[PDB]
Amino acid sequence: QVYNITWEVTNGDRETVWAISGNHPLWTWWPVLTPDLCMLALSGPPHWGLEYQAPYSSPPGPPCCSGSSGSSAGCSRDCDEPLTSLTPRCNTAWNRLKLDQVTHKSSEGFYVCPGSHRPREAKSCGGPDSFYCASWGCETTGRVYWKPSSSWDYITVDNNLTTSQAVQVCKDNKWCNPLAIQFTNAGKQVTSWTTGHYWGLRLYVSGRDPGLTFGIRLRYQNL
Amino acid sequence: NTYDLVALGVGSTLGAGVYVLAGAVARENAGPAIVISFLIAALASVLAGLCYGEFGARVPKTGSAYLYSYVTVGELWAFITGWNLILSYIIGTSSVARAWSATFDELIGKPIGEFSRQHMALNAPGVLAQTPDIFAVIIIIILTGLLTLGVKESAMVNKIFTCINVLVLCFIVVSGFVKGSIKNWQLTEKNFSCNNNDTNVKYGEGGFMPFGFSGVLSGAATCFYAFVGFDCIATTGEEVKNPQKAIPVGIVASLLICFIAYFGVSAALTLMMPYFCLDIDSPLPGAFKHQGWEEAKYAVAIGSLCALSTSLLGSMFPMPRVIYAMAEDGLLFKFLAKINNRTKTPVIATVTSGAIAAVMAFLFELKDLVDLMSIGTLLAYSLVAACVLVLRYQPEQPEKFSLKSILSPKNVEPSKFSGLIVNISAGLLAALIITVCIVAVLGREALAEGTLWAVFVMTGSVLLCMLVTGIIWRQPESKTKLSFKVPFVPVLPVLSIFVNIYLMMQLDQGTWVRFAVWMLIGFTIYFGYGIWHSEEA
Ligand SMILES: *[C@@H]1O[C@H](CO[C@@H]2O[C@@H](C)[C@@H](O)[C@@H](O)[C@@H]2O)[C@@H](O[C@@H]2O[C@H](CO)[C@@H](O[C@@H]3O[C@H](CO)[C@@H](O)[C@H](O[C@H]4O[C@H](CO)[C@@H](O)[C@H](O)[C@@H]4O)[C@@H]3O)[C@H](O)[C@H]2NC(C)=O)[C@H](O)[C@H]1NC(C)=O
Ligand SMILES: CC(C)CCC[C@@H](C)[C@H]1CC[C@H]2[C@@H]3CC=C4C[C@@H](OC(=O)CCC(=O)O)CC[C@]4(C)[C@H]3CC[C@]12C
Ligand SMILES: *[C@@H]1O[C@H](CO)[C@@H](O[C@@H]2O[C@H](CO)[C@@H](O)[C@H](O)[C@H]2NC(C)=O)[C@H](O)[C@H]1NC(C)=O
Ligand SMILES: *[C@@H]1O[C@H](CO)[C@@H](O[C@@H]2O[C@H](CO)[C@@H](O)[C@H](O)[C@H]2NC(C)=O)[C@H](O)[C@H]1NC(C)=O
Ligand SMILES: *[C@@H]1O[C@H](CO)[C@@H](O)[C@H](O)[C@H]1NC(C)=O
Repeated sequence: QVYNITWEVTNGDRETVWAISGNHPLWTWWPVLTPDLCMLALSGPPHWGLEYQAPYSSPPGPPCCSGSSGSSAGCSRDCDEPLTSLTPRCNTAWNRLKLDQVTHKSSEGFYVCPGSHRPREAKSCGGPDSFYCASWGCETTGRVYWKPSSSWDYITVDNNLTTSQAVQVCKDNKWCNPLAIQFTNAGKQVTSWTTGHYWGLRLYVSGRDPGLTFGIRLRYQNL
Repeated sequence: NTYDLVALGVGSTLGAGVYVLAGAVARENAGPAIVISFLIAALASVLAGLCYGEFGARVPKTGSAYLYSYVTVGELWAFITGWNLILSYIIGTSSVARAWSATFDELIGKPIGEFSRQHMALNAPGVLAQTPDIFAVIIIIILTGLLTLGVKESAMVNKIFTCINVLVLCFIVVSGFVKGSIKNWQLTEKNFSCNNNDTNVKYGEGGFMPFGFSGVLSGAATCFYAFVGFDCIATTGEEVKNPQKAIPVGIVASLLICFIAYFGVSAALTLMMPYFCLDIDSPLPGAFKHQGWEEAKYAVAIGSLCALSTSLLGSMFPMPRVIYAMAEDGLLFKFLAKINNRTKTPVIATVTSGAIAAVMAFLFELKDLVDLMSIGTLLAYSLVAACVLVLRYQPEQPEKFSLKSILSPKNVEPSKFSGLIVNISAGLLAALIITVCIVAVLGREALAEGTLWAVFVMTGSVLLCMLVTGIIWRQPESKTKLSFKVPFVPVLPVLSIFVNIYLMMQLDQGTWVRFAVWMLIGFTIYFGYGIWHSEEA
């Protein structure tokens, strides 16, 4: 029968940070999830600068002076200055621009590794401390130059907006790093979503490769 | 006697550099990491100072690097050095007048400044000052009138002003450590709201290094000009009880004292108030106001106006003197050389330099003038370092080659062949460090990406730099005794040139364009007029 199905995306603390709902039969509705990469970092690792921000909290940081609201008191010009010296993170609109650049630049990017649902052969991949990405080959999806893929991982992850589309959303001081997550055929056959499955995501950068953990889970009720 | 040398150094070095520079750097280029920007600029200066010790040792007559170059290395090199020195003095006068005018304007009040905002507007922020400093022009015209009249810097009043400056510096450091808090070096997005409704603020990352190590390096490049003044130790003139041993200790101690002062003052400034809320016009008094010690604005006002004076006068007094010296030698136009019979001073040169400084203060921002002076001074110091490096290997004055002659010369003292090979090696090495810095600054992202062309050029340039430095090392040094010698003459001058050129490469494109135009005017004067009327012709 049709139920109110809700697909929820949660931070590493397993608190829901994004959700979508629809009246559909169970295991028949497989929408594209579009959580923001920054929503996943809410209350997450210290690198992203959102470790004290609650889920569904508004994007922190002062507005860009180039925003659609125009100039205002205390507005930042960092959104127009070169971003080469900025850290890719979610703490400011210009830091979100730098994160968007890092996730879009061909050399740079982001990769995603499966968590508890990975086969036992991937035990060496590591736990949450490594974001399940202790070494290359554990990453099953994500946008990088080598286009990793898996015949068994339950989701695929990509950037949702192009650089030009995302830049203006960032200058408006809104969430502007939306991911596009699509269920694979394996995910469409899997039914353990009621318990949720977790992935690690790490930026591919000349450094420590900062990362976060996120989860996807299904909730449903009568309708 | 060594104590006297270090005292001379600390006195000669400008004490007003931090009052005007600390805010501009700590807000625009570095944050609290300006504390480190001052350190690098110190070290870069030290390498220069030691070379000056040898350079002033090569000429018994004390003077400027112009005179030393003219006696030792020749007409063109001396012209370039003197022209860079002219820019340094003119633009230092302009910058210090800017600072003094801003301090007084803030003290008297903004409406006095807002008269300019009512009646004048350049309207070209990128290539022109967002606000013209008419009052700095008034100061410069007054001081040029005084200097033309024959008024000269007074030693006693200068000592008094340096003492008051140091006392106010100590008070600022104490107040920074009392009222300032380490939280201002750890600011985050939560603290990215400034009380004043000031727009287009550069928040940056926040914390201790909001603009990164590239910002720290740009600040160090901009802070290099503040440590200028140690020349007086190399050019002491009086006899020293242990010259090659007392001169370097004096130079290093003076530069360390200056770095301690600048470190303490910039630390106080960045600890009392957020770096992004610093007041470029007058950082220290506004920082005091933010902490509620508004009365201190007067004390700093007492000190700053004194310190800036000791700076402005110091830049202004020699500014006509180089022009006069060059004009007599025919390098510059003879009409500047003429001295009034009534004043017994080079009136025309003083008036012309004053007008140029007034125009530069009027039309250009404080940071723009600062960076132009920094680039000119860095070029002058790199030229001095290259001069010492070259002169160490020339024969004492009254082509084909073989690999055995190049790599293994058997002569115990420099031959003309050795001198020519060292000249060629110095030129090639200078071009090669220029290439290294270009790749390290323009190709910086390319190097981070590891692109084949950038890494290839970098590795080849660095290895060939080592090889050329080695070929210089292998040549015999001049047995001539000097009162001072740079210790590691094959390496230390080369590192000085490297650091200076890298710091120059940190400066903005506008600074490079202004400097290129200035050098173009200099070369036009030299090649069109200077060569033909030179007194040595
Ligand atoms: C179908 O189901 C969805 C989702 O179900 C919700 O989660 C389940 C696990 C279960 O607990 C359900 O009981 C629960 O409703 C329904 O969508 C939710 O609807 C409620 C209200 O009916 C929303 O409640 C909140 O109310 C706040 C004021 O009291 C309001 O401020 C909230 O908006 C803000 O917060 C939400 C997240 O909480 C955010 O998405 C908004 O953009 C805004 O910031 C919100 O309205 C829930 O938030 C809704 N969503 C979720 C995930 O709970 C849907 O109504 C239901 N439809 C039918 C026909 O049954
Ligand atoms: C006075 C005598 C006894 C000692 C002199 C020591 C100097 C030769 C050293 C001290 C600090 C050094 C500097 C410290 C840091 C740098 C930055 C470095 O560039 C980077 O690290 C760029 C990094 C980036 O890309 O962000 C280039 C050399 C330089 C200027 C170094 C050059 C050599 C310096 C001046
Ligand atoms: C993520 O990508 C989707 C698809 O590209 C975006 O959805 C589009 O939104 C625009 C504006 O609302 C619509 O005109 C299009 O019809 C939508 N396309 C589809 C396929 O639905 C979405 O806006 C992007 N951003 C987020 C946060 O999801
Ligand atoms: C920067 O902002 C943070 C958070 O807004 C400040 O931290 C809080 O400061 C208040 C003072 O009103 C304290 O009561 C809280 O206990 C502090 N919380 C934390 C987690 O630190 C911080 O003080 C601000 N810093 C500055 C220099 O203003
Ligand atoms: C803030 O704005 C008000 C007018 O809205 C103005 O009077 C005040 O001077 C501003 N604060 C400043 C400039 O520090």
